[PDB]
Amino acid sequence: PQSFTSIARIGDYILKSPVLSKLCVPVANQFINLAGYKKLGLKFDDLIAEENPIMQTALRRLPEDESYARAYRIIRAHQTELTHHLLPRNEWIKAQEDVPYLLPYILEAEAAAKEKDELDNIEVSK
Amino acid sequence: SSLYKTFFKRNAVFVGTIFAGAFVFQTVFDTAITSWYENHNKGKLWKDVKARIA
Amino acid sequence: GPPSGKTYMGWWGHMGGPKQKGITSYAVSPYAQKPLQGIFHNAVFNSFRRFKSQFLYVLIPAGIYWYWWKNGNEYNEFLYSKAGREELERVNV
Amino acid sequence: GPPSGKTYMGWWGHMGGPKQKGITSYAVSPYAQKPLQGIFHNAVFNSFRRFKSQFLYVLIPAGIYWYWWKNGNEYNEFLYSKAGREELERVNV
Amino acid sequence: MTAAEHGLHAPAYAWSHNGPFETFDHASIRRGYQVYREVCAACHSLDRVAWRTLVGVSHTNEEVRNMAEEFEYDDEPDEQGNPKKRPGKLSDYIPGPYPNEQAARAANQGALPPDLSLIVKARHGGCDYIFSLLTGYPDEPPAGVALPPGSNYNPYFPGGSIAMARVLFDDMVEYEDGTPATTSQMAKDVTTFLNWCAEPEHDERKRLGLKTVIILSSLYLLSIWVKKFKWAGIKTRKFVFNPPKPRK
Amino acid sequence: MAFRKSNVYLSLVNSYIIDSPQPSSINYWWNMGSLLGLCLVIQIVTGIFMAMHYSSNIELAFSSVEHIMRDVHNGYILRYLHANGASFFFMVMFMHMAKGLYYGSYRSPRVTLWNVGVIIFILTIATAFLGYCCVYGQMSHWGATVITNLFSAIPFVGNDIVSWLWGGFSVSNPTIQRFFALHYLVPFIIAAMVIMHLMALHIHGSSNPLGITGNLDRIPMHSYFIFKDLVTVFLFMLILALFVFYSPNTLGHPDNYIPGNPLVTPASIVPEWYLLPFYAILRSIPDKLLGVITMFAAILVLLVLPFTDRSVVRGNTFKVLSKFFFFIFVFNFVLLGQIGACHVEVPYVLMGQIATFIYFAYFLIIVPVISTIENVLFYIGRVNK
Amino acid sequence: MAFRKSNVYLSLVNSYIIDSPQPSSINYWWNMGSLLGLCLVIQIVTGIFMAMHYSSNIELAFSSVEHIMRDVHNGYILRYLHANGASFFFMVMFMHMAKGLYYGSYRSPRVTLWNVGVIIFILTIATAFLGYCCVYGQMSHWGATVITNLFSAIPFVGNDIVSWLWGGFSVSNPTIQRFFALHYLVPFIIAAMVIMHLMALHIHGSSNPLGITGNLDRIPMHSYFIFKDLVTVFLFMLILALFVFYSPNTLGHPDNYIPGNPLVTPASIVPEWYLLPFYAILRSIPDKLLGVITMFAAILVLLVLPFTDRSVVRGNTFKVLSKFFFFIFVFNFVLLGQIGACHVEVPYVLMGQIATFIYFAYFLIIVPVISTIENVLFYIGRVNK
Ligand SMILES: CCCCCCCCCCC(=O)OC[C@H](COP(=O)(O)OC[C@H](O)COP(=O)(O)OC[C@@H](COC(=O)CC)OC(=O)CCC)OC(=O)CCCCCCCC
Ligand SMILES: CCCCCCCCCCCCCCCCCC(=O)OC[C@H](COP(=O)(O)OCCN)OC(=O)CCCCCCCCCCCCC
Ligand code: HEM
Ligand code: HEM
Ligand code: HEM
Ligand code: HEM
Ligand code: HEM
Ligand SMILES: COc1c(O)c(C)c(C/C=C(\C)CC/C=C(\C)CC/C=C(/C)CC/C=C(\C)CC/C=C(\C)CCC=C(C)C)c(O)c1OC
Ligand SMILES: COc1c(O)c(C)c(C/C=C(\C)CC/C=C(\C)CC/C=C(\C)CC/C=C(\C)CC/C=C(/C)CCC=C(C)C)c(O)c1OC
Ligand SMILES: CCCCCCCCCCCCCCC(=O)O[C@H](COC(=O)CCCCCCCCCCCC)COP(=O)(O)O
Ligand SMILES: CCCCCCCCCCCCCCCCCC(=O)O[C@H](COC(=O)CCCCCC)COP(=O)(O)OCCN
Ligand SMILES: CCCCCCCCCCCCCCCCCC(=O)O[C@H](COC(=O)CCCCCC)COP(=O)(O)OCCN
Ligand SMILES: CCCCCCCCCCCCCC(=O)O[C@H](COC(=O)CCCCCCCCCCC)COP(=O)(O)O
Repeated sequence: PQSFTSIARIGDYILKSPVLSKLCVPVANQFINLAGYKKLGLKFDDLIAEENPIMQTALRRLPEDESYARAYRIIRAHQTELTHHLLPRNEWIKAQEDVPYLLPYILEAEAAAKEKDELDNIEVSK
Repeated sequence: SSLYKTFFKRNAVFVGTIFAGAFVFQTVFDTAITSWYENHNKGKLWKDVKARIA
Repeated sequence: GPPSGKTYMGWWGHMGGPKQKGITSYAVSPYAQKPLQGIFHNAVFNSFRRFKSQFLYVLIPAGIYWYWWKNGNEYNEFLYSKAGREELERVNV
Repeated sequence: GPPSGKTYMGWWGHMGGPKQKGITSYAVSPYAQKPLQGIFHNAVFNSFRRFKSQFLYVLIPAGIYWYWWKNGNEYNEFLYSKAGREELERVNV
Repeated sequence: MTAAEHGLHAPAYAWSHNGPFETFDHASIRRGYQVYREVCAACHSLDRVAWRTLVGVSHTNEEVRNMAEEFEYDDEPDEQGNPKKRPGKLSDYIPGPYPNEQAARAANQGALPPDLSLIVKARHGGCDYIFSLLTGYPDEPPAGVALPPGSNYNPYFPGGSIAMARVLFDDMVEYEDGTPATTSQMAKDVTTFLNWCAEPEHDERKRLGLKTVIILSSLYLLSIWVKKFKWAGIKTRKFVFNPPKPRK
Repeated sequence: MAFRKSNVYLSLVNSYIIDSPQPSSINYWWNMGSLLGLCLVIQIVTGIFMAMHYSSNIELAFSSVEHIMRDVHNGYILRYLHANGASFFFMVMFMHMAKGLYYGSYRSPRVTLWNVGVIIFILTIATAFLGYCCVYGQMSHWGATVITNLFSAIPFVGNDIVSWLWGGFSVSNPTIQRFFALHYLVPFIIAAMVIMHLMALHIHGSSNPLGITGNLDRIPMHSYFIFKDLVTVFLFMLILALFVFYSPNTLGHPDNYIPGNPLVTPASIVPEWYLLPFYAILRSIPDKLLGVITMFAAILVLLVLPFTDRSVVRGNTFKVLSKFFFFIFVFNFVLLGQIGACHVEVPYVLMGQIATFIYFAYFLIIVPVISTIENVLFYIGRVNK
Repeated sequence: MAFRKSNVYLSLVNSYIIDSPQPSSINYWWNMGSLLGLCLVIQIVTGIFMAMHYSSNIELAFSSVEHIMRDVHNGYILRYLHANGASFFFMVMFMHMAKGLYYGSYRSPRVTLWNVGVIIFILTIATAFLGYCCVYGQMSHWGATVITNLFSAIPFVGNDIVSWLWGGFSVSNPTIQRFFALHYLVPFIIAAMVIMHLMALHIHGSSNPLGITGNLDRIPMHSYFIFKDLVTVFLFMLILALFVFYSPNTLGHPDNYIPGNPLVTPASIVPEWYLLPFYAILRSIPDKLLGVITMFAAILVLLVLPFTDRSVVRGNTFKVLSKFFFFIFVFNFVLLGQIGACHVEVPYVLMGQIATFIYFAYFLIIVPVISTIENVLFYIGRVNK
């Protein structure tokens, strides 16, 4: 309920600022490995809750080859959590494979439903 | 062994051993826990105080 | 019967997850493996690993609040003494 | 939800009757016709035709039993009279 | 609240019925009814204890049929409707010493003495307080404390001022079995007896608990095993993923 | 097909306790749902067998509870199972709404599950208060006075609801007689609201502690979570069996064995422990009208939680900052229970006002700010630009 | 889709009372199910508001029914709406078990619906009896003495069951005080067996008075049978209001206003008027052990009715002989409700033995014989050979 168009507006203002990118990006990746979702073998866009129609849409537009890997890292995390273990250190998602692979499919299916609500609510002048 | 064929094979005789094994567990475990509880408290019960009234 | 709305869980066969392919799962019968094979080395070595991660979130929220409680429950017994009645008559007044 | 058994009633659309074809069903709105259009001549002439059919199925089961109850309740009151104590001594014992 | 208005903390004595496997001392209840009758039956009712519960706990069957026939209860009236009395039986309760509440207040300078059926469960401390109340009376109260006329001091009562005077003095009763009746020996014996009167199940509540904790913790180690048995096919599942042919 | 799916009644048993697809990775915190179902039956089966000996008049209320504990065979078992099995109702239920806060089980599509949760939580606070008032001890009489005198602060309709609840002018024989016939009833409203609570759960299934979809790896309920729920049934029946047989009057109050006397106030007039953190909220507002509202808005602030959780991932499992501030709240609910059992003295009158603000700024300030800083830190930690 | 279909709760309301396709030919006998749902809420709501004033001891039972009728505002309304409404429960239900016995609603595929009927009928007999013994009148003490002494006929387990059932050695304070907490409860078991009775109906739908398939012409429930039920709701409310305000003690016995005295027996102990047929079956057998069985067999002989009806046509609508012999059974059932009121006198013992043979030879002898003759006459009337 945050709407990724919004956090990409606050995020890309932080990345472009040279003062804030020196300051709070080292806090950002320290927050990531402390969160510990890589240790179960998950990229971050596996975690985004998939029960709203703006994100259930962007899971159909995903290609077939990435929607088979994503259906494996979830079952590899359901299996690792019910043994109450962690994945071994040669199976953790590294810092470079953690890519926003579902961000462009969300941002194009979120800004195409913001546009639908700016078209049921137009007050056209005479 | 052949313990499986006589006891655990037919469920009609498996659960008939649970009930015949609980009928012995009721009578024995209750007597074994009463005869310990009074023996641990020897000298405080009324059956001993009635013996001091001589 | 009557229909119902869309859900996010179906039943066995049409559960409604994504189509999966090329993921194969092996499992052995539990009559053929020893249950509780690893009670030791998990109650000792794995239970420390779980306790090392999630204890610093259950000690500092209980170290902030228990130091706060013990610094007031000790303050309450000061002003209700013979030594702190002159501080009591200005706080309630 | 799980699939259930085979029942003899469905819902709107797949009710499970026989396939019907060539049955036209004209009907007028109730706002355009008069209710209570025939409340008289149905309370007199129709309600006599219903009574004419189903009354020998109610009266003869109540003309066998009410005659049976009354012919015992007046024999019970004969035995407990002054005139029927010489008969009560031979049937109560 | 001030420590004076809270009462002194009654300490932790070593009672013979503490612990989980111990029962009451039934020679300390039989010596603890005698201190109830000869000392505090003057001004304390015991209105929830029937005479039949003393049978087999601390007195025999003939010792209670000769203790209930000392008092007198209301029989059903005679064939002219006059009220009449009868000697007591085993199905009656222990009679209080005052007929109503106002007779109780008039005899003890306004203060109604509480009924001692549940007095150990209804006080903060249990029997550690009822014992230490009775032996907690100083010879003279501390300096500066102004007692009202007709109120005794002991610190273990909440407030400091109590209405009961110091009642247990040495050798005021003579026990049947030849026990030295001191102030601490008598105060231990009623406090066991008043503990019995509020908890007549304490012998059998603690031995039904021995049956239950033994069963319901050997039903818990067994149910851990059958969980680990039935979940062995899931906790050792193995997934391998080789990605399919991308031409499809 | 199978008979367990073809019968009209067994298809409800099959789809709920036998073939219900549960996610495979749910831990032991999901056993609190089956514990509350067991702990509701204990409060009903030992309620009927205890209401066959209970006379509800005000002169025979407290004397019939002692008739249960002294005269009825195994009456000490039946009452102590009922007084300690009701404290264990509110300890499993407090660990069931804390699993819900932690693992994000209030978010969509399960908002209609959270809302029937707060309705069942209200009808159980109501039932444990009516049943406490049926014993008519000195904490049970004087507890009914202070609670039902709060409704005399409703503007212009105040004194006519209070004098309608009491059935008179104070807590009397019309009150205890109606607080028993009401208290007998409401567990047959809870037992019909739990059926309205399993229905809202069954359309979307249980969540799971990762906050990702569980539609991929499901396992059935029968022979997998039957025997996992049987581990904590036999543990709940073990920590109950220490608090019934070996230490039964530890959770209760000692003053409740003094009979109900309306002419003497006790020293500290305090309801039973679980209603304590809703008593340091009521007592911290220095006003009578707002103190009733703030106590009633301490349960209805649980409804703004689906709309104030701004996190885009579900649950606190993979979050650092919103996992610390959860336990700040949980050890604030405990402190708020302790301020409710201390006297109205300095500095507890200030502790109870800060620790009420933290109860009402978790749901309205701390959650919708920390779960926004986390959504930005997940984004800018990976997206290099 | 519509919100009445898309919600988890409202689709249970939608599929049962709004969109449920009822056959478009059902007459006014199909309203007795909707009346019993209303007549159950009347007993339950006028049970809660009456049990806030009722003390259940043997000393304060009859004195606190009169406290309701004299001291409570509109208390005479509650006690009379609920003592007469319970006698209107059994008159609507006897017309509900006789619609289904006439129109063939017991036959397959509705044997599951019929068996939950006999289970609801047994709990309703047991509910209305257990509340009758709560007034502690003279007919209710000696009603409970005569009924619960029938279980002293079971061999070697007789006296231990009765002395467990009385809770003592005779009908005393623990019997009346447990006949209230039971009688409070069993309505909530009837209110759950009714939900288990609509589920058995909803899978195959209602029948129709012709006995043919009703899948062709179906009209909804909303605004058609909602407003066909509001006719008979407002009529049942009218005939109840005559029997509550204008003649309230017509149905009950006059001896129930004597306070119950175990030392003086009344002239003739009878139950309330609806248990009077089964009391005449119990009294007909000159043996005590067979009487308890046959009075219980007379409710369980309704279960052999789906297997003894040998007709290929559903219901008695188009049958000459099986419509005549049905009304002999109904007016035999009224006669058994009359021999139950007379004393044990000549000739009401030869009548009560013959008119209990016709109760049992209807299901076992008459219905299989006259429905085989009603199938050869349907056949050889049309086939020409
Ligand atoms: C006072 C009133 C209470 C009334 C309610 C009675 C029931 C209380 C239950 C509390 C609870 O549910 O906590 C569960 C907690 C988290 O579970 P998890 O899935 O994250 O851990 C996986 C485990 O290895 C499964 O291991 P596994 O399933 O293979 O073995 C069974 C396990 C069962 O243990 C329990 O049920 C909890 C005691 O056997 C044992 O290891 C016991 C050996 C003596 O279990 C844990 O392992 C503890 C982790 C820290 C939590 C601290 C709890 C403090 C409140
Ligand atoms: C009206 C509103 C009601 C609100 C309720 C108020 C709070 C009631 C108190 C209930 C206590 C419940 C504690 C929270 C339980 C749910 C949270 C939980 O399950 O803990 C799990 C947590 C970490 O587990 P993970 O799920 O993150 O593991 C995945 C690893 N990759 O594991 C941990 O971090 C440790 C868990 C330790 C639990 C500590 C409980 C403290 C109990 C209070 C003690 C009071 C006396 C001091
Ligand atoms: C073995 C002897 C006795 C025992 C165990 C005993 C027990 C008790 C107890 C437990 C209390 C309650 C104190 C409290 O509420 O904190 C009490 C109070 C009282 N007792 Fe005693 N009692 C004894 C002897 C007596 C006697 C002989 C009298 C005669 C006058 C007496 C008069 C009172 C009164 C008036 C109170 C009420 C005091 C108050 O409420 O302030 N007691 N007693
Ligand atoms: C969710 C359900 C219930 C809860 C949480 C609950 C809780 C309580 C509590 C806390 C008490 C006070 C016990 C004490 O302090 O002495 C009590 C008393 C009582 N309850 Fe319940 N109760 C529940 C259901 C029932 C039911 C269904 C009955 C059915 C008759 C019942 C009958 C009683 C009776 C008769 C008492 C007074 C006797 C006693 O206190 O032991 N309760 N209840
Ligand atoms: C009588 C009280 C209750 C009963 C019998 C009950 C029953 C259940 C059961 C059986 C489950 C499924 C097991 C599980 O998911 O843990 C469940 C889940 C749940 N309950 Fe309760 N519940 C009760 C009270 C509550 C309350 C008071 C709340 C919240 C205020 C609540 C909120 C939830 C939620 C959110 C879930 C879903 C958790 C998830 O699936 O992730 N329940 N309930
Ligand atoms: C199917 C539902 C019910 C039926 C058939 C039923 C029937 C009866 C009957 C026949 C009586 C005796 C009336 C008399 O002779 O004066 C009675 C009395 C009574 N019933 Fe019910 N009842 C039902 C439900 C309830 C419920 C749900 C409650 C309580 C919550 C209740 C509480 C009482 C009470 C308190 C009496 C008091 C005695 C009196 O004033 O009549 N009943 N009931
Ligand atoms: C509290 C008592 C009862 C309630 C609330 C109840 C409820 C209902 C309702 C609402 C219907 C649908 C309306 C109708 O078909 O008339 C129905 C149908 C039926 N009921 Fe009941 N019922 C009760 C007792 C009984 C009993 C005692 C029997 C039989 C022994 C019974 C047998 C049937 C049958 C056979 C039907 C289906 C008739 C048909 O639709 O063809 N019910 N019930
Ligand atoms: C097949 O189509 C149908 C059909 O689907 C249905 C539902 C019905 C209707 C039948 C029913 C509704 C029967 C169901 C009956 C119940 C479920 C009984 C439940 C009744 C109750 C009254 C529940 C109990 C709840 C209370 C008593 C709460 C009231 C609160 C009280 C008394 C306390 C008041 C205290 C204060 C402080 C206000 C039909 O008649 C019908 O055929 C047309
Ligand atoms: C989602 O998957 C599920 C799930 O589907 C379910 C159902 C449960 C289990 C939850 C429950 C069972 C809660 C529901 C609770 C109820 C419906 C309460 C029911 C209890 C009653 C209605 C009261 C019981 C009353 C009786 C049995 C009447 C008999 C009692 C007495 C005293 C009669 C005495 C008389 C004589 C003559 C002896 C889960 O835990 C669960 O997660 C695994
Ligand atoms: C719950 C136990 C069973 C009770 C049996 C009652 C069955 C009949 C229920 C009648 C409800 C009528 C609502 C229909 C409706 O709203 O249609 C509404 C409008 O109907 C009306 O305006 C009717 C006027 C109000 C009638 C008031 C009746 C109250 C009497 C209550 C007696 C029963 C408790 C929609 O009708 P439409 O779709 O044709 O436009
Ligand atoms: C708290 C209840 C609230 C509502 C929830 C409903 C959940 C109910 C769960 C009950 C589980 C136990 C029910 C088992 C019954 C299965 C037997 C059965 O259905 O066979 C039924 C017959 O049922 C009966 O005769 C009596 C049922 C009374 C049940 C009283 C408890 C026949 O089954 P069948 O579908 O094959 O019918 C063939 C038609 N000739
Ligand atoms: C034994 C079972 C007893 C009978 C239980 C089944 C029959 C119950 C009938 C209940 C009818 C009244 C319920 C109407 C409420 C519908 C509103 C609704 O569902 O909205 C729910 C939210 O519900 C709640 O918050 C509280 C509901 C508690 C109900 C307490 C009575 C939202 O519904 P939804 O998820 O479809 O939202 C779509 C977004 N536009
Ligand atoms: C029906 C709700 C009852 C739930 C009880 C759960 C609370 C645990 C404490 C129980 C103590 C009461 C029993 C007792 O005192 O026995 C005591 C023995 O302890 C036990 O056996 C406890 C075993 C519990 C097994 C749980 C299975 C429940 C199946 C229910 C099927 C209807 C005394 O037994 P005794 O009178 O000496 O024969």
